[PDB]
Amino acid sequence: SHRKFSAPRHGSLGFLPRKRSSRHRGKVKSFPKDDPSKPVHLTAFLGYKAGMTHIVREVDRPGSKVNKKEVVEAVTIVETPPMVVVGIVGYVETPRGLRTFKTVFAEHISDECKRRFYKNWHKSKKKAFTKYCKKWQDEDGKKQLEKDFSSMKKYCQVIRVIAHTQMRLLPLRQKKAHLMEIQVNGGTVAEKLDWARERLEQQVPVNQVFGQDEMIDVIGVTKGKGYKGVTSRWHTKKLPRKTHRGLRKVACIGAWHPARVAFSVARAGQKGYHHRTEINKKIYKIGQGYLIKDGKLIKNNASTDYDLSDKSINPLGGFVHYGEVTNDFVMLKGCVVGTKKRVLTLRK
Amino acid sequence: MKTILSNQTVDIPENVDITLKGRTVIVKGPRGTLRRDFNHINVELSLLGKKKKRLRVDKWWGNRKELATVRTICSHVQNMIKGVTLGFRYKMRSVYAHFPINVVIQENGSLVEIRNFLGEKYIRRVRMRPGVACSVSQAQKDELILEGNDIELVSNSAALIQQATTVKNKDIRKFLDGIYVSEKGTVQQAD
Amino acid sequence: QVLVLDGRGHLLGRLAAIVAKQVLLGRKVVVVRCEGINISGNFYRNKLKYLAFLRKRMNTNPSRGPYHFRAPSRIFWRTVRGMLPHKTKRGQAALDRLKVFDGIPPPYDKKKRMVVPAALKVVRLKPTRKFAYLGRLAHEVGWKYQAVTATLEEKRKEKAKIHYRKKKQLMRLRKQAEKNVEKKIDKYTEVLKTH
Amino acid sequence: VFRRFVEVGRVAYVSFGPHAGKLVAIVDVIDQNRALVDGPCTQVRRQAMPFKCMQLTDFILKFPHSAHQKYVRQAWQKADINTKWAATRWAKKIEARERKAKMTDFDRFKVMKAKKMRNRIIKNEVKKLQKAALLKASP
Amino acid sequence: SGRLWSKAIFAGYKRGLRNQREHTALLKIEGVYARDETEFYLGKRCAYVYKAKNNTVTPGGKPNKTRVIWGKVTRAHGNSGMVRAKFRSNLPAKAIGHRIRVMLYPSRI
RNA sequence: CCAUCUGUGGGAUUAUGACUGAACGCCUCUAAGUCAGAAUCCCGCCCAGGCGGAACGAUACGGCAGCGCCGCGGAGCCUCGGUUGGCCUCGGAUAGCCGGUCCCCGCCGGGGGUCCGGUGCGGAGUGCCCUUCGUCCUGGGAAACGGGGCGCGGCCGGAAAGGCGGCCGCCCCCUCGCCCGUCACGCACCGCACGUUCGUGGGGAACCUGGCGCUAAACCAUUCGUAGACGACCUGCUUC
RNA sequence: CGUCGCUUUUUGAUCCUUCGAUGUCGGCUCUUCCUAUCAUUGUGAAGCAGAAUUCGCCAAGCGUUGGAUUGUUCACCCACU
RNA sequence: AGAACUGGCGCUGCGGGAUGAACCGAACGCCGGGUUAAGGCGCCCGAUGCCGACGCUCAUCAGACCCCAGAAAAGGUGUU
Repeated sequence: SHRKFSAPRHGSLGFLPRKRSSRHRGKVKSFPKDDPSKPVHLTAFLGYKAGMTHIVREVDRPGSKVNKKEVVEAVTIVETPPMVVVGIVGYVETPRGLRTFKTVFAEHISDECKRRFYKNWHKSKKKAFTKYCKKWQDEDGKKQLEKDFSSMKKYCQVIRVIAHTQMRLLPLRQKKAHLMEIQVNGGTVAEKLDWARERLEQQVPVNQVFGQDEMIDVIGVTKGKGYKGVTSRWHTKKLPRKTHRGLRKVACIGAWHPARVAFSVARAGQKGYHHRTEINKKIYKIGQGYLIKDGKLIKNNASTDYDLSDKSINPLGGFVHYGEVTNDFVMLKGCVVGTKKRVLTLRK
Repeated sequence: MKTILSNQTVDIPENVDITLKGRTVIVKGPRGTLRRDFNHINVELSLLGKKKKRLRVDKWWGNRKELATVRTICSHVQNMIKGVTLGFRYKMRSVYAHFPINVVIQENGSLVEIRNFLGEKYIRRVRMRPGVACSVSQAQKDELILEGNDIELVSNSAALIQQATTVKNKDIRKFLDGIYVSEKGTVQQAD
Repeated sequence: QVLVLDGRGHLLGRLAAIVAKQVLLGRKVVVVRCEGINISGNFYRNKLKYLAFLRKRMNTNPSRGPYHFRAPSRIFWRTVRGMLPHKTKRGQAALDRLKVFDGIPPPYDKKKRMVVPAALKVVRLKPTRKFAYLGRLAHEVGWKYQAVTATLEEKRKEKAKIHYRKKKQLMRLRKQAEKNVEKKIDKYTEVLKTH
Repeated sequence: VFRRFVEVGRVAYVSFGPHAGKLVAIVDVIDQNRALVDGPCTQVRRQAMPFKCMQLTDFILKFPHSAHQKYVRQAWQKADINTKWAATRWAKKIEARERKAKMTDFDRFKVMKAKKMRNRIIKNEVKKLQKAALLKASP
Repeated sequence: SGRLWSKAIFAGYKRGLRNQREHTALLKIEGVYARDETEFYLGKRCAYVYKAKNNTVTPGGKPNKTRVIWGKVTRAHGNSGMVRAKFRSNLPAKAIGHRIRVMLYPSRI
């Protein structure tokens, strides 16, 4: 009793279900709450991290000892082909939180979209929305589709936009779109909505939502490490060498008189594949890649104002376990949640 | 004891007239208006008579601790009637040691930015309650004048300056710095 | 069939006692606008004894154990659950009738609400003593949907004031209609017999 | 505010107790919550009824302070209260309230037939004021 | 045409605090709320009407899924004016909170 | 931590400090009233999402099936509870509601006179259908909408749970839908229980039955490995 | 000089429970909790000029280590903070 | 730990004391009616759903029924 030497906690109780996330895409818990004084824009965005390289920058921090000198810094580059806005969803709040009022999809939807709405593309007859596209085309539902905008505009309060990645531009095996639902923090809710009515099934790059040196947040799903016990999952101390029944355990998992094991205590279970939300990553360089066909292919990436070589950001022989970066990208200071070839969602 | 009744009498001069929507008191005078609602205190207010405007607040049975609050009614009404014919000029005088405190007003007579208090890099924005007025007194060193109708809001304004310029972690018997109030007076002097 | 209790202006236990008996007799009550429920005593006392309830927590996992609700909908509800024999099935089924609602919902806004004079703030407190709201302490503890109910309190009160506009308009004429002729042969049987 | 008080000579109604329904006249107060009443021409004799029992009217009288029974009796009927209590719109309310309980069951039938006749006339005539409020503004 | 009885919810059994007596009921009938005006309701014949799956008909003709349990009012109970009762069977104890039918029978008027 | 990367602000207040100000003619931070106020307290940020709820998609043929929505009556099985519904001011309680001129919000609703009512009668101890046996024969008062509906179709109103409410324009048809009376009949079942509704209630199974439509999928085996102790998840599969 | 208590972190007093057994000192490992606060924040009082200390209040959110001897709880000592 | 008088549990239920050997009532065949005991009468829970009567008391740790399950010295312009 009375430990005789105070020790801090092992692990955090704020992440207590050390448990597989219910999801594969990084769900955004809370978009930044809209102030309509700003011009109309998005917040969140989908992107696939590829690998890491590093960088040399002229640091500029007057007051520090680092200043005016070359620093190497770890970056991570994230391949972001442009999204396609397909749907609009309006929410109305209740006294029980936001309730999804109603949805509007696109006029015609692409091919990798419908592959998300099925668990097996081969066996299926690819029949999604084939009785939905008639009410954009025939007039009979078409005057009650604009009813669904007129009653959208009056009642709903925060509108969100169903958009997804383009998998045709990505070197993986997957070919399922990652469909999302991202919030416009625009002005008045008519003009917050009159911006997204313009642009169903039209592409949106990253350099409109994000810019150079805009500090964003990363939401994504962590490493798959497996099923690992106490001193590995929670980093509790190994026992001394003499110990019968095991070196690698925690020993005392409770008192007597609470005759019941607490939740606070560390014990064996599943390590990794958790959902996490990284905060305050800095964008360094918005990249554009592999332009038009007249100049038959100009590559020209990895080009500062001082290295100045017709290069490409993928390394000499492709990234390890990724593929080959062909698209627009985002590069970010430091290490970022998730394995290679794994979707992670960005956020202002 | 539960005494039968108690009553004060409040006279109103002729250039100010008081109307009520119930317990709420609306006072309008020469230099504006101000109003106070007494929606919590449970005592009737009685205007009586034309040409003269005698006010007579009277409280019936009551316990003694509710008997004590009826004088508080007439002592708050006679700081609106005076506050709408005269208003309250508060003269706070700055005292300083080796460092001279310097002070400005930015927003129209409502915001006060105090600097070089005792030797800080830190400035102090003392935003006032809406309805009072700033004034730096001239023909006098470092005197700050606060005006307005409502004696709560003027003294609430005059407290947030005296309480912001406080020396901490030191002797406060000595190290006498600050912006202390010195005199609460009238705007229309002697009327 | 159903009775509807307007909830404002009442005390907590002095109303919830009466509901707990009327729901044990096979009736169906719906308490509406349970935000303006009062509670006797000053506010900071009624906030201490609800933070004292929040420190009650079982020390092996709180996910089982005392479920501290926060909305004043489910605060009045957990009080009434205290006054019914919920561990037996006769007290389980006396919760299949009480449907507390906060704000005034659209199934229950267009009914003539009934109030309880046996539980009001006017009657039961001595007027010189201090009283809290169930609404604003639930604002202090976790119920973060306060203003988006007071946004909807006025948006119902806006459309209700326009009904009273035209209910008295459909009542102002029938006083003018009874100023017309040939009814007084049938006023004769009612003025004699309590019109 | 507080338009009618208690006073030596205030006619008061008595809603309940062992003297329910009849009037009194306050002769003197004794200790705040109780008071001394008597009534000469309303058959309630001189005793102490409490204030939460009773019920105040508008009628003051002119008494000496706690005089004998005879000096209530003259100033009562010099004021002639039961006439001034008759044609008021509050004693008609209590007398209507007691007519309806003792209403015999055939008299419930006569009311029921002759109530709906004036409902099937007022409802069929206030509907025309709805017709005449909109033919006006039809241009 | 017309209803000829009084609505009367079934409140409990005549209980102590631990044990209850099955052999007398007690009824809160709708309308009376004092002991002064329960003198009308004394000795009135009351009945609990419910359903079954089987068919039988006491009166009339054709049988049906309805059967009844009789009873009568015994005496008053408490100043709130509910009424203890005494049926010729004991109650099913489902009936708590349900009402029964209390007739206009056995008049002394 | 032996390499690198990041770690988050709002509110009510405690202690203390004041204001205004009585009690007690002053005074007083308090008796009522207010203000500042922090590693504490709650929330956000952050993690999981329930015997909780939405929105939206797709809804099974072949060779004969089979299945929705709407119109159906016939019979059978089971679960039971009810016996008319009130279609809504805000709030105040040392105060309140009615009707009403003057000068204000795109021809209504807002502020003040004044007039009523008030132990609430423009009164849920109240109100309206109503306790409607039905019908005929016949006369007086009330009446110019007819009112159910398979209606026919249109219209906007009401999102916090819209599942709910009115109008217009035609129509098989009603000119007997109510009060006061004239005249006479229907099971008048021989004193007697579960009658009178809701309601052609809620359930699932099958046959004769009109009009409209509907031609999917999941899971597994197979593959991948962003994942895995096995399940779970992640993906792939076209005759290009 | 007195006098009123609290507390069960010290021993003692008692034998109520356990003798068909409740595994009994100390350390190592890990979690929680109390507040009679050493430090950190807010503050008030000094024989508070500043610095440095001392007394009380709100306060358990977060900290309260590295070793020599001892088998030790304790004790002692160097070093840091 | 040890006594004296008498009662009580042990051997004994039931009502009440939330719960209990021993308190307060009260002692037992099986039952139907009526009434009270100790106790209680916001709702769990039968009964004040009385127009109960008179005064006191506000706590940022209120107080709330013998044994009985938490308290003193001392102090207060908190209030009579």
